[PDB]
Order: sequence, then structure tokens, then C-alpha cells
Amino acid sequence: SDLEALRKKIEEVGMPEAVKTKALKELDRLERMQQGSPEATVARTYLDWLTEVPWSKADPEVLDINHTRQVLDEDHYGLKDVKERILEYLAVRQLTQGLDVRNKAPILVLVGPPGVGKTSLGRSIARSMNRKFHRISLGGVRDEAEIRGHRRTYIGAMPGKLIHAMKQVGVINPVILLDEIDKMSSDWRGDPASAMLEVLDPEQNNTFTDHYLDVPYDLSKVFFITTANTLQTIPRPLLDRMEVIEIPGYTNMEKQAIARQYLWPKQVRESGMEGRIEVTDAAILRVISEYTREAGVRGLERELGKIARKGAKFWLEGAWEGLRTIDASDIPTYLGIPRYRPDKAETEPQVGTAQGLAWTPVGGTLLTIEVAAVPGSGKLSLTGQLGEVMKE
Amino acid sequence: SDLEALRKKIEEVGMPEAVKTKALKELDRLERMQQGSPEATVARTYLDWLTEVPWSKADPEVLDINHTRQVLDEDHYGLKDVKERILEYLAVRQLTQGLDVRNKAPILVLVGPPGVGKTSLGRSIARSMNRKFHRISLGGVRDEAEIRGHRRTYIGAMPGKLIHAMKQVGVINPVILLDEIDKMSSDWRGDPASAMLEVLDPEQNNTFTDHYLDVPYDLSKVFFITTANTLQTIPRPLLDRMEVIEIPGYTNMEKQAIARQYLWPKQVRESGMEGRIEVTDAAILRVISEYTREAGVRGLERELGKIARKGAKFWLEGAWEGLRTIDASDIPTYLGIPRYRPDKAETEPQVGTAQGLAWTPVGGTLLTIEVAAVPGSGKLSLTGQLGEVMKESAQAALTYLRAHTQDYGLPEDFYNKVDLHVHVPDGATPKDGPSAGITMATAIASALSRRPARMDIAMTGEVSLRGKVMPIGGVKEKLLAAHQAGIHKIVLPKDNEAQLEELPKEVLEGLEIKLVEDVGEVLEYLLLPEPTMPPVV
Amino acid sequence: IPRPLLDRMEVIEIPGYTNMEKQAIARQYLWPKQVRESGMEGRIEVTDAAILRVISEYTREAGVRGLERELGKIARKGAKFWLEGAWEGLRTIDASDIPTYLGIPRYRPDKAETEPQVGTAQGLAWTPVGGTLLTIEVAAVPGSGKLSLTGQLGEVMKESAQAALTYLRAHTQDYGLPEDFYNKVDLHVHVPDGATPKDGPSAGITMATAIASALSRRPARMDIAMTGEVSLRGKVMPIGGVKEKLLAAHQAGIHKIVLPKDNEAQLEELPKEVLEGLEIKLVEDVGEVLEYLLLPEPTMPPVV
Ligand SMILES: *[B]([O])([O])[C]([C]C1=[C][C]=[C][C]=[C]1)[N]C(=O)[C]([C]C1=[C][C]=[C][C]=[C]1)[N]C(=O)C1=[C]N=[C][C]=N1
Ligand SMILES: *[B]([O])([O])[C]([C]C1=[C][C]=[C][C]=[C]1)[N]C(=O)[C]([C]C1=[C][C]=[C][C]=[C]1)[N]C(=O)C1=[C]N=[C][C]=N1
Ligand SMILES: Nc1ncnc2c1ncn2[C@@H]1O[C@H](COP(=O)(O)OP(=O)(O)OP(O)(O)=S)[C@@H](O)[C@H]1O
Ligand SMILES: Nc1ncnc2c1ncn2[C@@H]1O[C@H](COP(=O)(O)OP(=O)(O)OP(O)(O)=S)[C@@H](O)[C@H]1O
Repeated sequence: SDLEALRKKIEEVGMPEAVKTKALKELDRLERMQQGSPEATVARTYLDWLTEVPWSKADPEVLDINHTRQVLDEDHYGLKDVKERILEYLAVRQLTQGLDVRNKAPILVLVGPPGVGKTSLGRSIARSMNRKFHRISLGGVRDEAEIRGHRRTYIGAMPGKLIHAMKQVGVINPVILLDEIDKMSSDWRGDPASAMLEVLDPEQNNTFTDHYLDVPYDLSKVFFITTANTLQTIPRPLLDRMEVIEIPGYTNMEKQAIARQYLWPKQVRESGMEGRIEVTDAAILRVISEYTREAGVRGLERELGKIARKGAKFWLEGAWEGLRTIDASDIPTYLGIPRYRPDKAETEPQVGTAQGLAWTPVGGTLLTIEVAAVPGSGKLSLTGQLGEVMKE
Repeated sequence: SDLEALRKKIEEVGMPEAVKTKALKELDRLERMQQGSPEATVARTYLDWLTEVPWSKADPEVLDINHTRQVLDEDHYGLKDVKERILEYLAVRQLTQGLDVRNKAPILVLVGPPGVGKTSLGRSIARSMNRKFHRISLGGVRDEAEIRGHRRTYIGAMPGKLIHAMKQVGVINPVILLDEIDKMSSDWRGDPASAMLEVLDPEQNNTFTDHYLDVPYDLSKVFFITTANTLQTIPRPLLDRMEVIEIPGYTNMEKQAIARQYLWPKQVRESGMEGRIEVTDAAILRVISEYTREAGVRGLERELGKIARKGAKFWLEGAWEGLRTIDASDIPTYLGIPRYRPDKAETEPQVGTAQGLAWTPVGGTLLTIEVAAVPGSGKLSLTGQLGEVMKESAQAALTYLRAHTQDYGLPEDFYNKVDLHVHVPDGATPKDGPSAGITMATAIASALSRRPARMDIAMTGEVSLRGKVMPIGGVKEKLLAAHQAGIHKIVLPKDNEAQLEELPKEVLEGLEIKLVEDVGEVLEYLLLPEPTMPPVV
Repeated sequence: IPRPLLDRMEVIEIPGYTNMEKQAIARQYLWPKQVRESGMEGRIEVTDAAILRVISEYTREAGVRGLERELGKIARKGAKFWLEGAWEGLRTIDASDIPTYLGIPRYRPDKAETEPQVGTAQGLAWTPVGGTLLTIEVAAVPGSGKLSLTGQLGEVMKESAQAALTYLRAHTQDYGLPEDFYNKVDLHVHVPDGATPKDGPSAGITMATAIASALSRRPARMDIAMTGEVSLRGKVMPIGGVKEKLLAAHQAGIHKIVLPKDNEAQLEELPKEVLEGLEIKLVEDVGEVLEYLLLPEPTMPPVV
């Protein structure tokens, strides 16, 4: 009595026409082969993964950009360029009704130094665009199975993660996130970074064929977001499928705002104090200058954590009247000795030494190139752990 | 009862003789096994797999080609050679009755940098001649549960993907698109890379022996097309079976025209727009020249997209009326900041330099080679991240000049009293190849001799130690890069005069190509007659 | 193959075909199959040279498949022309016709130069696909005795180079060499092309011929092609791969080969038809090579 009840489950879901028969012909193949005999499982579970995976259900998307704008502006500061590539996307589809509403979702890749908030976009963009969301942990995957599970004839027979994802979310168009897309390998023990070439291919996405199922699934309408700290290690084909979006890294003036707006209160609101302690804008720079080198702010908040936590001890031993504004002359008492000196700038004309600029993902850095000429033969030495190209 | 239909179904399709008796045998083995069992299913489905696969059921061969051509053109600009490969195929079909079909007939493999249209061709070539198409994604597949399907007795079972394609397709002559065949992974465990060896083999594939359909199948008259953006990773045997076909990327003229016809209108309709905005042709050359550093279009379309997205984001913030055109002036407003440089040909005759043409898959680059001669002791220092091959070529041309010092007006004993330095800007990007020979041979001459070298003329060619000018490779992408810069004089080795017929006839009119067979002609053609600077003294 | 499977067998290698075979294996086997299959019932005919070009020019593999495909392209384009134009009988495709059908060349041939030049010799070298033809050029310019070896030479050949140079440094007067070049002339040896890496000591005497010609300023004949290994005393040593080498020379038009004495054996496996076209000299001491190669009066003035 279950199969016919399962038939109605099949009779309504989706569905692609020929796949329906390609599915019904298996249910009929399960008319016989009595429940019992082991292959019945392989057929049954197949029909489960076949029917549970969503066909023809797209979550009604939001359409007011001004609404979504301030839903983005409430969680992440700056990143104007990223927010537009979303706003532009809505303004495009909003302009489309009746015909060609959900054609494709642009596969973005977000590249930037580790310390900025990239993996926090997908967690936020979802609520913004009001779509389902399920990140895929692709940091270190080294087996061409998590993309396409092993064939249903094997003993495990579980589809790839990219279908699990489609199952967890209920809709056909979720904002699937891929974490650190460049940590995949191309060596022995598979090379999943090559399997992706079938996934992210836009004009050929809608015919994705996992190995567990044998039916072409559709991923034309799915918002693939991609993060990668660098992009000199992405296979050249992949990088020509995605869309590069430069997550720059934050300057002090922008770093300042983030602490002031988001980072500082987020800690306080999670450290008991409802405002009984406060830091001063002028003191913020000290934590930024004398205690943080990394680009971004992951390495900035955990100094506020000390500031917040040390507030507890000083409060838990004994409270005070209202707030106690921490100022610039106070941080060394909380964060201890400054662990990153500010690089001064030399101020008189010197001999054989000139000012040089050098930049890293960490940010800008001053460099004083030093030369000294001594009487001797015709030799040139290049010390200072110089790379090869600079010597040239 | 119900089996009898299936029994009647066997005689209907196909069939080869031996399998027929083989089939009826197992049917007459099935028909006497009782209605469902651990043995019925593992045998019944075999027959329901023998019947569904197509036997000797095919599609016609369209003698009409003017149609088959007039459908290919509406899908892909350029690609003239691949299109011709299909025409000649149909032309053979028209000229043949009562003989083999695919006995050594094109099992194509397309090669070319990513971004060009290869995986977007199978569906086209199928629509060209009405053959039911199917894709087989193979990038990363590293097992044998594929093409050589599992044996029919394991708890589960399924034939190989290939046999599974013939089931999914309806006929015996489909167009299978073995996508990304150059990602075959030989991570120990039976890389199929060995499995295909039987399939692609143009003479033995008519007896492809699966493990589910253990009966021999003939994939002879299938039409394989496998895309692959390299060849080093393909095993040496398997590559042989295929017929390599290169796709050399696109020029600037193609990338321009291909945008006006296919790319841009494709992006308008998807962007909600219909003709509320339209770009100007020259303002696409600006997008190709400055915002695109790749052969192909899978990157270009992502620029026209952002033009369209930005072309609609405005329509909501404020509407307008009539086609809002876009020119070069307006380009940076929509896309962004110039992300690349249109390297300009620089004209005044300089001393100790020389134009140089370098080749790269993405296209040609216009290099300038700078050489300094200063008082010293002959130490020859080569910087600019030169590769090992080029360094050796540089020493060649120099060792040539030290042998003919009197001819080109060089210092008699410069070898002993002049520190010589060669620089190839820029410094970051590594360089290699020996085609830079006659470039340096000029510059080094124009350095030691103070006769400045013209830079209207851009030269290229491998130089031997005797003074012969060897031939080089990739002359088209160089001259294309040349004309785009704005140079109309080229110095070239005789043995490359053959490869001129790939340049567009348009550009060939505005090129004063010179064919030289020895470096002596070049140094007379390049160096200005009378010196202008004092020597090293 | 696992050693249990390997040893319990009779390995019978298959070498890979020679061009002399291909000009025959095509006409007899591949071409007729490829014209029937093409549907062209005999409206087309290929000739020796027309095949000969396709053998060397448009093919760089020891294997008929490569050759076979091209005939498919000659067959197809031999049919696509038919629908656009008929003819009375059949059009015998000749050598000069191939580029019209099979397009622009891919691997140009290697002509055998012809006036004797200064410091030059046509060395032979073989690679699995087949023997090639490598010239060797050397430069003598007043300097500090520097030896510069370029052309992506392998470490073996560079050592063999010094060997020949050491030999001449011993027996200066015997040949026309400047007495004190070793510390006044900088010899440079270049073996084009610059891209293709080169290895192996079998080109011993050819560098000895080239280098000696340079210092002596005497021109060296190029109609002769030589090969072999050279020792310090000058004992020319035997070298393998003769069938692939001499066969490469014959096609290039060379008709005078110089071969080590010990390699008198490998002559037996060459096709007896090609031997009579070759004048093979057997040499044992490099002195017998320099004499046979060099002209007895230089043309370029000395280096000093
Ligand atoms: B030549 O061998 O065809 C040429 C060498 C060259 C030319 C001009 C300036 C420097 C070197 N080779 C190339 O074009 C190489 C690429 C190459 C190398 C070996 C074989 C084939 C092709 N070009 C470069 O090195 C290069 C560097 N940076 C940008 C673009 N090209
Ligand atoms: B010799 O060792 O038989 C000869 C060396 C040689 C000398 C001069 C020019 C080319 C080659 N060997 C070859 O021809 C080698 C193969 C070899 C190398 C080392 C030891 C034994 C055999 N082949 C090449 O170097 C070659 C072949 N084809 C093109 C380019 N190089
Ligand atoms: N503009 C911003 N304003 C405020 N907080 C921000 C901003 N950008 C990022 N963040 C914070 O950054 C954190 C998220 O950083 P992550 O995305 O986890 O680091 P990530 O570098 O993107 O991921 P990696 O590279 O794998 S460590 C959150 O605490 C965010 O609040
Ligand atoms: N005339 C054309 N030539 C090439 N590409 C075209 C043309 N017209 C449209 N395109 C599009 O350009 C893209 C070509 O890239 P594809 O062939 O699909 O990918 P690919 O060439 O296989 O590269 P890889 O190897 O898969 S990374 C597709 O999006 C096509 O729709």
C-alpha cells in the first residue's frame, strides 16, 4: 500500500517528463522483487533521493531593493561593490515578468585577504534576498565523490554533497555557499576541483548528472557564492567560469567604523555589559595601530574581547556608577604591552638612503632602502633577504 | 502472459544473430523461473536492458548541406574549420551507398584555451543534422563503475555510462559529447583512461564488450566529440585514436563581431532590456582591448552583463526614452576603471632598443628589448626574468657580432672592454622562447654601435650562430598584436612566409612584411645609417 | 606489467615503421581502404611524392594512424570538391597539390646544405619517431679561452664537446690550428634549433669536425654527414641507432656517410636498396675524419 501512496508522491512532485517515466519504470520494477530481497533497498532509497530532492519549487524572492538594501546595510559595513552586484541582480529580474524570470544566477567568487568578512556574506545575503541557504564545507575536499556520490550499485550509495545541499534546502534556488574553493587538489586521490567544471558551467549547468542518480538535475537557478583567499591556485578553467569580485581589505578609517558600528557593540552585548563600559573613538586607533597587523578585522575584535572580558573582572570585583570610558591612555593596562610598533617616517636629507613603498595583503608598509658605497673593486652585493626579481 | 510481449519485443528491435539466440535462451531460462526472486530480477532487467538499447535503429543522413551549413552559422561565428569538418562528413554520406559508415571516420577532439566554444558545440552539431544529442561529463571521473559497467550479479548493477547513453538516446548514431576528456584521473585504481582505449578505437569499437550488456555492442556509427583544453595530460595511446582539431582562440576582429551578433543580444534579453540600451561597435573594442585579458568569450560576456545589469539598475532609479547609446566616453562609468593597458608602439628611432613580438595563448604582446653598453670587462648580464632558452639565444647573437665586428661598424675589441646588459621590460612576468633572436641582434648592435634602431619596424625571428635566420612559430597572433598597436612594417624569416595566409586579408594590405633569410639584411634594414651618439670612448 | 606476468612471456617488440615502409604501406593498404570508405569509387589517385610529402611533412609519429588520417582529409576534401565540380576520369594528386587539400604544412623538411662552410657539419640524431638532421655551428672569436655551449645541450654532450677540444689541444701541429688558441680564442658551439633539448655523446666526431674547421678557418664539406663518439687519444667509438640515422640522411639527399669502424655490423639491417645509394666510409681514428672532411686550403683569414 506504500508504493501506490509513493506513486501519488511521484504523481505530483516535479517533474521532468521523461524522467517521470525513467522514475516510474523503476517503481514498476519494484512491483515485483518482493520487499525483502536486498536490491529492493537500492531501488527504494533511490526513489527517496529521487523524490525528496526538490523539482519545480522556487521560493518567492523579495523584490524591493530599498528594503533589501538596508537589510544588507544592517550587518556589513562598506563592501559597496558587493552589495551592488546583488542590487543589480534584483533590479534585473524585477524588470522581468512573465517570460524569463529565473534564467541564471551569476556565480560569484569573492577573493580577499583572510580577516575580512567573506563567509559572512552568504549568511547575510540569504536573509537579504529571502532565500534558503546551506554552506558547503569545501576546505580540503580531495575526493571526486563529495560532488558526485558513488554509483548506486556500491554499498554506501549516497549522492554528492551538492545534492544533499539541494535536499536540506527545500527550494530549487538557494544561495549555496562554497568555502575556500581553492583548497581543492589536482593530484592522486581524485581531483574534485575538476568535477566543479561540470557544476559551475553556466550555459551547461542545467544538465548536471550525479552518479548516484542517473537523471539530469537542474542547477540553472541556484545562486552560487564562492570564497577564496587567493586566486593564484585556482585551475585556469574554473576561474574563467566564476565572476571575480575583489574583496579589498579595510583601511583604518573603515576599520574604525566597523569597530564603532558593529564590532565593539557586538562584543559588549555578548559580555554582560549593556553599556556599563565604553571605548572612545580616539582610543580605537591604538588597538588598530599598536595591536593589529592583519588585513580585515577578525584579528581586531579579539582585542575588544579582552577589553570586554577585563571589564567583567573589574566589574565583578566591584561595580561602578554607570559607564567608564576607556581612553587612549588606558589600553596598555588592558591589552598589555603594544605588540606592533607604528612605523615612523624619517626627517632630514640623508646620504645614500631613500624612502620606499611596499605593499602586501596585510596592507601598506613603509621601507627605507639603504645603500652604502665603499672603496674597492667592482662588486655589488644585495642583502636583506631580497627575492630574485628585485635583484634584477 | 506479460512476458510474451517482451518475447515479441525481442524479435522486433535489431537484432544481431548470436545475441538473439543468446536472448531467447535467457528468456526461455527466465520464463521457467517463477515470478520474482533474487534470480528473476537480476535476469529480467537484463532483458529489459537488452530490449531498450537501440539496435540498428538510426537517423537519416541529410544530403542537403546548404541547410546544415545555414544552421551552424546561426550558432557560432568563426570556427570555419570545424564547420568544414562536418560538411565534408555529410558530403561523404551523400556520395556513399552500400559500404561502411564510420570505418575510420571522424572521432573528433577539440582543443583550445578555455573561453572558446567547444562544449557549446555538441548541441549545435547535433541540431545541424538532427542527431539526438547527449552529454557525458568526464572531468574528474576516476573509476570503472563508468564505461565498463559492473557485472550483472552484484547486489546493484548498471551498465557503463556509454551504454546508459544509448539507452537514454533513442538511436544507434547519436552525437555523444565526451566533455572534458583531458581530466581523466590516473590516481592508481584503474583509470578509465584505459577504459576508453576500447571505445574510441576507430577499428575495434564495433565489438565493445560491456560487463552488463556482455554481448558485443557496436558503437561504430556513433559520432564522438570530446572537448579538452590541453594535450599533455591525455595518455599517448588514447590521444592517437582521436583526431586533434585546434581552436586557436579569437582575434580582436572576431571577439568584436562575435559580440555584436551573438554575445550582446543574448545579454540584452536576459537583462530584461529589449532595446532600451544599445552599445556602439567601437565602444566594444574598448571593452575587448582594456577590460579583457583572455582568448575566448566566457570572460567577455561577463562584461557586457555588468553593462546590462548597470544598464537596468539605472532604469529603476530613473527611466528614460529611446535607445540610450554607449560610447567609449561612457564605458568607464558602467564597467569600471581601465584594468589593462593598450601597449602603444613606441616610434622615434631609439638607440639600444628594438620592438619585439611575443606570443601567448591569450594573444600577442608587443615587447621592447632594451640593451645598455657601458665600460667594463665584457660581463654579459641578462635580466628581466629571462628563461634559460632565451639567455642562450642572446649569447648566440652576441657571439655572432663578435665574429663580424668590422662589418656593422662595431668597436674592434668591445668584447674585452664593455659590460653589456640586456633588459626586457617588464620585470615581473617571466619570458622564454628563442624567437627573440633577431630582436636582440639588432639592439645589441644598436647599443655597441651608436646607430639608433628604428622602432617603426617590429621584427621577430630565431637567429643561428652562423647568421642564418631560423623560422619561428605563431606568426599570426604576433602580427595581429602588431597591427593593433599600429605598426605597419614587419621583419620576418623566409621560412615563415608560408604562414601568412592565416591573417585576415584586410590586415595583410596594411603590412609591409619583409622576408629575410640572414641577419645581415636586418641590421642594414633596421639600424639608421649614420650614428648619432658618441661611443663608449 | 607485473614481473610474474612479464617473465613468463616472449617479449617481441615492434619497432615503429620506417618512411620507406610508409610510402609502401600507404599505397598498398591504407590508401585503397581510405578511398573506398570515403565513397570516392576511384575518382582520385595519389602519387609517390604526393604520399611522400604526407609521410614526412604532415606526420611526426612512427605509426600508420597518423598517416592514415591525412588520407582521410585527402579523401573528404577530395569529395567535397566533387559535389562542387565533376571531372572526366580522375585527377592524380601530385606533390604540389597536397597543400591545396591538406592545407599549410606542419613540420617542414630539412634540406641538406650545400657549399662547404666554415665550422659546420651535418650531424645525425634520432628520436623515437625517426632520425633527424642536425647541423653544428661553432664560432672562433679572439677572447679569453671561454667555452660556451648553447642550444640546450644535455650534460653528456657538453662533456663530449670538451673531449674533442681536448684532443685538438693535444695534436695542434698535425692540423692547421693556431698554437695558443686555448687561452686566446673563445669557442662557442651552437646546435639549432634553440628550443629542442639535445642529449647523447654519439655526436663526437661531428663536433671535432666543426671545431677543427673553425680554428683552422678551413671550410668543411656539408655533403658528408658524420656521427660517432670521440675519445681523448682519438679512438672513434661505436654508436647505436644507425638504421634510424642513415635512413634520415638518405631522404635529405645525403649520399656520403662517415661511420665508426665498429659499426660495420649494423649495416646488415639497412635495406639493401638504400646501401648502394650511400657511400659509407668506415673510420677508426678521428684523424681519418678530419682529413676526409676538411678542404686543404682555408678561406677565412686566421683569428689573430
Ligand atoms: B618566441 O620564442 O616565439 C618568443 C620569445 C620572446 C619574445 C618576445 C619577448 C620575450 C621572449 N616566445 C614567446 O612569445 C614567449 C612564450 C613562448 C615561449 C617559448 C615557446 C613558445 C612560446 N613569450 C613570453 O615569454 C612572454 C612573456 N610575457 C608575456 C608574454 N609572453
Ligand atoms: B647520439 O647519442 O646517438 C645522439 C646524440 C646527438 C648528438 C648531436 C645532435 C643530436 C643528438 N643521440 C641522439 O640523437 C639523441 C638520443 C640519445 C641521447 C643520448 C644518448 C643516446 C641517445 N637524440 C636527441 O638528442 C634528439 C633527437 N631528435 C631531436 C632532438 N634531439
Ligand atoms: N564590513 C564589515 N563590517 C563589519 N564586520 C565585518 C565586515 N566584513 C567582515 N566583518 C566581520 O568579519 C567576520 C567574518 O569573517 P570571515 O568571512 O569568517 O573571514 P573570511 O576571511 O571571510 O573567511 P576565511 O578567509 O576562510 S578565514 C564577522 O565577524 C563579520 O562581522
Ligand atoms: N561563436 C561562438 N564561439 C565561441 N563561444 C561562443 C560563441 N557564441 C557563443 N559562445 C558562448 O561562449 C561560451 C563558449 O564556452 P564553452 O565551450 O561553453 O566552454 P568551453 O569552451 O568548453 O571551455 P571549457 O573547456 O569547458 S572551461 C559559451 O557560453 C557559448 O554559449
